[PDB]
Amino acid sequence: ENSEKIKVNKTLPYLVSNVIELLDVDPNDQEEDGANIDLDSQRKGKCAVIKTSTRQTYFLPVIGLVDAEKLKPGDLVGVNKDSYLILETLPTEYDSRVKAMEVDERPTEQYSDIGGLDKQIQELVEAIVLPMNHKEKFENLGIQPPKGVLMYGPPGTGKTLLARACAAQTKATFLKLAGPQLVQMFIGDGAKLVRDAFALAKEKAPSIIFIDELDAIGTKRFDSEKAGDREVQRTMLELLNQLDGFQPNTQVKVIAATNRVDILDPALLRSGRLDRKIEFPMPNEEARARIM
Amino acid sequence: LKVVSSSIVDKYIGESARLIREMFNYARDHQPCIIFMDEIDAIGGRRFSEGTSADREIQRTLMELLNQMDGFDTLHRVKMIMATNRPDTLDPALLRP
Amino acid sequence: LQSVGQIVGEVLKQLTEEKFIVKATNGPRYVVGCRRQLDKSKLKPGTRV
Amino acid sequence: DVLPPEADSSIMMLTSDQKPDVMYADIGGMDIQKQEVREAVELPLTHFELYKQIGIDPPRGVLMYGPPG
Amino acid sequence: GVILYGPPGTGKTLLAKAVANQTSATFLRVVGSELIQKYLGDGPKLVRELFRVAEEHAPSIVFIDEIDAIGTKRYDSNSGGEREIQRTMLELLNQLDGFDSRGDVKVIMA
Amino acid sequence: IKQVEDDIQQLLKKINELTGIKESDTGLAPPALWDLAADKQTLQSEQPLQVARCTKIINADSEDPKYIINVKQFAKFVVDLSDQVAPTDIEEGMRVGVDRNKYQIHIPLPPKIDPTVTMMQVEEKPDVTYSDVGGCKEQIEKLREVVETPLLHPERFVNLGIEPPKGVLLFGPPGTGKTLCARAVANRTDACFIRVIGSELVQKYVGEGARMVRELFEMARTKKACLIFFDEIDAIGGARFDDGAGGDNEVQRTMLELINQLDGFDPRGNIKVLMATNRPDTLDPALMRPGRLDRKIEFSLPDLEGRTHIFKIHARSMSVERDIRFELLARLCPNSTGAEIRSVCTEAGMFAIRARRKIATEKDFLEAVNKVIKSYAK
Amino acid sequence: LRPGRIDRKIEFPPPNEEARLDILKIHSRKMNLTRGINLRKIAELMPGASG
Repeated sequence: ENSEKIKVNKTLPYLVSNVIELLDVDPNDQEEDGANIDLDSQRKGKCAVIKTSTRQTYFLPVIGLVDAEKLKPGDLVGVNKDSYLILETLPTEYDSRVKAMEVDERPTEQYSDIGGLDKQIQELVEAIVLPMNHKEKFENLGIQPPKGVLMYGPPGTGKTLLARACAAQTKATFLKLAGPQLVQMFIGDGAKLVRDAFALAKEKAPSIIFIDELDAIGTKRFDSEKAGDREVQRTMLELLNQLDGFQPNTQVKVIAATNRVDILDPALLRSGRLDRKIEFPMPNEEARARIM
Repeated sequence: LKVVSSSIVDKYIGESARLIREMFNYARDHQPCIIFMDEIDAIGGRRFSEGTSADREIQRTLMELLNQMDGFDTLHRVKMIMATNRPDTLDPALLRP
Repeated sequence: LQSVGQIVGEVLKQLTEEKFIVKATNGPRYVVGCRRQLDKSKLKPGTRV
Repeated sequence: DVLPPEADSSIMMLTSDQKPDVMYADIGGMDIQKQEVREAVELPLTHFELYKQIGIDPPRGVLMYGPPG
Repeated sequence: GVILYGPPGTGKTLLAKAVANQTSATFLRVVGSELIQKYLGDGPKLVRELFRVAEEHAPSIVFIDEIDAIGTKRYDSNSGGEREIQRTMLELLNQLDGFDSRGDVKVIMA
Repeated sequence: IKQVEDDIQQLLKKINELTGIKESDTGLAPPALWDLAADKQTLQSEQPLQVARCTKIINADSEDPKYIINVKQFAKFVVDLSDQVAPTDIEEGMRVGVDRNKYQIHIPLPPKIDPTVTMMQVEEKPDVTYSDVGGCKEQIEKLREVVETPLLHPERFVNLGIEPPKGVLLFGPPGTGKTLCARAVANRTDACFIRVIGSELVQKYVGEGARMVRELFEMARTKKACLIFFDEIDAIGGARFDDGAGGDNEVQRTMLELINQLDGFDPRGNIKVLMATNRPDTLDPALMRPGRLDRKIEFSLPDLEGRTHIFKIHARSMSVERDIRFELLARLCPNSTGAEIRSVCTEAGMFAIRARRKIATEKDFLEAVNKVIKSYAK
Repeated sequence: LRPGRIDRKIEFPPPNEEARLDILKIHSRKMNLTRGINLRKIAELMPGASG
């Protein structure tokens, strides 16, 4: 009898909602007002809340149809618009799962097929690939791995091609993030996008987060008047703190590249920040021949 | 009680104001408590072109910080730690303890 | 599932012992009643309901 | 039916308080400004009539500029 | 199009008014300074609306009242200065060197 | 007489449509009308998107049968079991598919590589073909090899194992035939000429500018073989390396975003790019650099023989008496580009018209040089 | 400044001793004070100063 009952509410249109507060004591809270003239906002929510997407908040007492401990303060739940009870638990993460996150599960590049790039390859292989595997050596030493790499030099040298070859080789997921993409019209949106990027990364482990730009994620201005450009700064700072906030993960590998030759926007002092320096070597005649 | 500054800024009306206030309220009941603000620069900005683009939010948050001080509230056992990268956007009321 | 939904309100003020001001979120501001099974001691000035 | 408007809350902080508080501390030494405010605020409320008799209106708005700290 | 040049309208202005009666088509007189706006979108949208309006009313006479903004080109094609005045200046050109009129639009410049 | 007939025309169409709407009304229906401006014997069943408009969304899937994908401010509701068949392609929404945002919702059709909503000028085939050639002669020869030849005979290039460039650059003064040349090939080459004015792309609010660049490229990809004509990209073309100083950052972001798409994972396809600069110097090294820009096609001071070809073009319209020869005058005349050469000729016809003669004369020509020599110097 | 985009351009004099006497009189009609005062003296007390 119960099985048919629940099923009917699932067939769409259906309300998904977001649980803001887990808690299961101290009911009552408040939403909406009267009118007349003079304007100051107010909002509230307690006990357990779900805020449904007409922008309405609801008070429910818990059911065992899904367990509340298994639920979180910030979880998507599937609700039966009748009594407003949580029929089911939905997956993890809210809102956008990044508005343009490109996943490359297996790149098509290999570095064993291009020689004459050689000097750069030697350094690259040694940087990324070696900590994951060689972990046992690291553990005995007691030093830890890096987490970020910097590559600088004249663009368009096929610097990126080698990054795509290492990703193919290593068996991490390659995640391409472009720096103007994080920038939005919308206010504070990017920090959520980066936090999410990080979170998706945690689940995927290993991963390479490839960050194009250190110009649209490498400015923050040291100008006195800089307030208007606050958005740009907030995002950049967010990345740096997200790195500084905790103590490293060996689930993420981050590689950063420039797109205009050399700026100063400090992001390299710790190794939880960037610490490895790859330089493009000026062209060697022998190398050019080899490529040819 | 840990603050990440760019989660306080949102694209919704009066959330920064609602959030800070409640947060401050919770500290007085619960006292003693330390509120650690890491890299305030969502509070850092006195404007110059005198916008209200995103800039109205800057004014919203700043005003809240001052409102708590200007009030009949006393951080009774409440401690505040701020982190700033470059200091130049301080208010004239902060110089005074 | 048969059980009734719970709307959140705050009391603005108490008008009569039968009338209350609540600013609800099914609709707008309303004047509402209250159960005669409920205490007078719970009437307290400015509370969540 | 008619009912009067009522409310008195905010979560952006708007208080009507039945308890006055404090006094001037080491923040004092207001005296020059004190005298000007004594004339502005207190007299038109206390005595409306005196101002009408001479024929001159009271104030409606006052501006304070300076840091609130 | 033609260019009428002299110390502000003592006969420039006179001659234009006179000519519209003669010619027996719609006269539209635009104040050119007014195209200048210190707002990123506004100024370009206006010049493109100005051209849009011409096309409907064709044949038509365009009287362009003098600007400050036709005075500056420099040797850059855009600058870190007041960008907009040259951004606008370019679109005036694009409209002109894109499409030639024998009579659909007649231009009087001042 | 006409009126009787017109009334009969409304009425006959009305009865058939009333029956069809009664029927379409049941079970609801997509965005609200039919507009025809193609044929009815070719009807798509893929429609463009980047957001999912839903109105009903009837379908077949086992986990539910009327699944929906939104992201809209009110009703952003989604599938109740992730990644289960929802839209029915573009049923009951006409662009229902998937949201760019994502909520682990089914993709029968992508949120990228689509024409979607736009603000675009697409300009069907011109009519012009040779109108300032003579010193524009070199520019023609090269442009055919770059643009036309790959589309005409692609199969040849593959055997060799050569791939042709993706962009060419135009410089020198516009309206001299630098401009004409791009339309003249556009008409010959038979591929859509898409005109974007870079200056327009510039917007009052950030992130929008990037969005535009992106939209252009998605459309460009779908259609394969197209020409993107960039009108005087320098507004969002280079000048610039200074890294901001107050909204020199916003224009720089657009410039950098274009690079990403070009240097990126995309490949060329059959897509051709024509760039237009004043003096190429302005532009930044990133814009110049190979792996996007390779050939720069130039303009030039036209040789004497050249001038004559342009005059030769003009002389078919213009009533003449050929017993005199324009080339001798032309050697004596200032050396100047193609546009002044047509203009002196054009001036020449007027003098006739005042003279009350119908044929050209030697006399007309003498006069033109004095004005023109004055006009450059203002 | 180009003539005929002009018509009249009119001077407004800087204030004077005669002038000051009579503005004072206008103002006084708004409020009540003693009768038997010589105002004439009072304007004179004033140096130059705005209306």
